[PDB]
Amino acid sequence: PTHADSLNNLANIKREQGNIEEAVRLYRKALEVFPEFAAAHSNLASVLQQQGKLQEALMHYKEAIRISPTFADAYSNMGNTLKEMQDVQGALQCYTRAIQINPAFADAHSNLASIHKDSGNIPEAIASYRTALKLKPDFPDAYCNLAHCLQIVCDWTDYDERMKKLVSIVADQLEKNRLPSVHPHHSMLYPLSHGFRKAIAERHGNLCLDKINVLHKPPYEHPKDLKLSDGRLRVGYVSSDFGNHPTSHLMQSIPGMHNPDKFEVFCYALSPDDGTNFRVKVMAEANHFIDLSQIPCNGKAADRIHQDGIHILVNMNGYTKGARYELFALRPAPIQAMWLGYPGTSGALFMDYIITDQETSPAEVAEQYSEKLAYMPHTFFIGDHANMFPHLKKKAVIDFKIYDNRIVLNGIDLKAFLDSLPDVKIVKMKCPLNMPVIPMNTIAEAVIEMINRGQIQITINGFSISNGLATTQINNKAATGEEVPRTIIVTTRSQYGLPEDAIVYCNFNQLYKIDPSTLQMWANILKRVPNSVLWLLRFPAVGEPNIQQYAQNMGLPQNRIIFSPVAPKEEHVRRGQLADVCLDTPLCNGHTTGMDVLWAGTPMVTMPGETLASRVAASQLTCLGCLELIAKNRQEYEDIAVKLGTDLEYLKKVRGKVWKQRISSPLFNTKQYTMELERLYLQMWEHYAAGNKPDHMI
Ligand SMILES: CC(=O)N[C@@H]1[C@@H](O)[C@H](O)[C@@H](CO)S[C@@H]1OP(=O)(O)OP(=O)(O)OC[C@H]1O[C@@H](n2ccc(=O)[nH]c2=O)[C@H](O)[C@@H]1O
Repeated sequence: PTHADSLNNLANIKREQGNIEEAVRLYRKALEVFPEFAAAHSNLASVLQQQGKLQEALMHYKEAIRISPTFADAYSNMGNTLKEMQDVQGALQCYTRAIQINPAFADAHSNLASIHKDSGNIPEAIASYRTALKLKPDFPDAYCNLAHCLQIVCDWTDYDERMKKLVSIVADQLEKNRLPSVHPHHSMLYPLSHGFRKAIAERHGNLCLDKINVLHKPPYEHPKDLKLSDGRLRVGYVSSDFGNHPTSHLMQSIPGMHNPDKFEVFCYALSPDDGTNFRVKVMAEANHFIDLSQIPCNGKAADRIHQDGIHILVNMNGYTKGARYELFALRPAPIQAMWLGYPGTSGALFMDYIITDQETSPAEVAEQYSEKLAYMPHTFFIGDHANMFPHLKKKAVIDFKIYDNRIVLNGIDLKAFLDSLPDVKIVKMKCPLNMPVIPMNTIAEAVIEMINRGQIQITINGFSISNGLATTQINNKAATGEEVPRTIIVTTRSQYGLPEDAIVYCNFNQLYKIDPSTLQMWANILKRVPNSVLWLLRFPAVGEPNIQQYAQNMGLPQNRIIFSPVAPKEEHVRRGQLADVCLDTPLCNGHTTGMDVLWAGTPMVTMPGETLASRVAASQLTCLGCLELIAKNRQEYEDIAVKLGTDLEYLKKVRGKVWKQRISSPLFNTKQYTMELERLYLQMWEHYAAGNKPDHMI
């Protein structure tokens, strides 16, 4: 039992050090010496859980509890194991049982909070995180996870203090080689240094290198020419997001546009098949598609990649839901690049390049990243909008009393419907081509009637005319962006309770991207522009009273902020046509959301910051060729925004420019983007065929 205790204690330190294999052997020696050692079973279980041996872990947790039925820590850790196996009901039964045994057990309250948050119950997660912090006031994980909950709902109580405390917690954990409590993915939201953001990511890279050392992989041997591959670069795209995920909504066309004379495309899915057209398309069009979700061991999965012969392995996840950086730590290919999925540095030495651009990541901030900058010539950002929403390439309007954004029609067959109608007026557009106007006739009245009654659709002259609010009832695959709508769709400001006679500023991001500064700039803009409203989403809904209160306190009258629900994907893109201007979030820009609003022809005002995440919208707008929409400070952001809301001719000009340039510019041109990505990939390959080290590409 004390032979046993020293084996157990050594093992605990071996684990803390990251010598996971060593820790396992010692816990087993501990149980060899002393079978009924509840703590040794529970500790062996925790390290088996870390290794992904979830059924073996569960078995040792239950042993721990059989030996000691009041071992609340075993139940708490078992609960985390069941949560990783997706058994949320089992996870709750264990957490709640741990809190029933010891109501003062802070870790259990924190684990429970975390499952409330994941379930979309932010108010209970907040309550449980605060219980945890009441029981254990020095609890970085609970404090930082709580700061993230409060961010999500725009709770800004003691914001400046909270911000200082996050920084000092991270400093303190960085000192003492502890895994920081701020997740790499959240680190852009807080006033940390670039070293702190890089340092946070560096340490999640480190923890992958520890997990794979149990496997004992010899360094893989990497092809040094294209002889085995018939003169083709073998490019492997690794993603958890091949399915209905933003990433697929950006890049699903890229695999099948690769030049097969020079490239051979491998898609490695880390997720199982969700049944969506997004997965179907990438499986159909990639030269090779591999479901690594069927190959859970990372050793055998990185093997599966080395025997494909990959030259460039592309990491589209970053520290996200379902990433397997273990695959990239084992370096199964000679060039490993960060692309598109994660808006930050991996902080890992085992990633060579980050595919970015000069506006997103200027050279002066190259040490903000662990990777070498690999510049795309325009933006690194891409969108599949031209393929997913071609019905938004053109629009028509109904003249209710001429506005481009009160009552809007969009459809593949819109030209044929318009031509069925008597007296349609064409307005030549103020672009650097034309907008059909339907006058207020019997036809026009029938459409507005269908909107007012909440009616799903009508028929005019044989054409299907759909209510834009009812797309999931007419064609659920059109609502998700999986199919192109086959009816003419009607979109109106009345459907969203927006004013027919005022400027609509929009921002369709999750609310966490808003901070006190940003909402103060927005309130400033609304006060300068009487009439005007700010159009936000219930993302989530429990964020709305906070926003509305802090805006009431900034002297902004009631009824100047209008909230809409989160919509299906194509409604969200289509309904951006109803806004005048999009006010981008400077803390963390719209990324996918920025592409969505530009596709609708809606100008976006942005203020690029330090972080990659704060500069993506300014990169999109530079590629689009709209430099007048990029602000160098907050006064300029407000002045640009107020000008677009008052100078109506300037508004018409700027909108006309976005409308034309979404087609003319490279921003939405997936073929051009794939060709530039191919040039940049052959540069990466040359530089290493000639046996040089990764370096900056400009
Ligand atoms: C910080 C951050 O996560 N940045 C990421 C990028 O850097 C990555 O490159 C992107 C993919 O790899 S994801 C991401 O881009 P973001 O702008 O942050 O969007 P986010 O991740 O919150 O998703 C909102 C979605 O809801 C859809 N959306 C939105 C509103 C609505 O009503 N309906 C709807 O379908 C939108 O169309 C979106 O598809």
